[PDB]
Amino acid sequence: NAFSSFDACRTGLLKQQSAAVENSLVRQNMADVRAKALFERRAVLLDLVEGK
Amino acid sequence: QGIKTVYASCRYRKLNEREIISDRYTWLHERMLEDEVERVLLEQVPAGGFDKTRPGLLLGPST
Repeated sequence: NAFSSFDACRTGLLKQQSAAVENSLVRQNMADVRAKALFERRAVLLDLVEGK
Repeated sequence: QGIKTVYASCRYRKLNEREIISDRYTWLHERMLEDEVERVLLEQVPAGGFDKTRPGLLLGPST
């Protein structure tokens, strides 16, 4: 009756860790893609810029 | 007082010896219990030992 609760809390922590890893990966990848897109936009704007 | 002090000196010497040996025997008893526990634990190790290269529990993707 006590090992049940212990195992429940245990599996909860494990699931927390897995979900954290997955969500962090997703967020990181989205941010990196956005940064790359911004870099390309800046490249085209520098090709279009004018002055001296 | 001098007679009592002589007797007490002898008794205290013997008692110090006995106390040291007793504490060391207690230490040894505890360590032997630990050794028994370890000998029983080593039976649960899988055949071939542990794979110390990888993690025991893989708890997330690696993409």
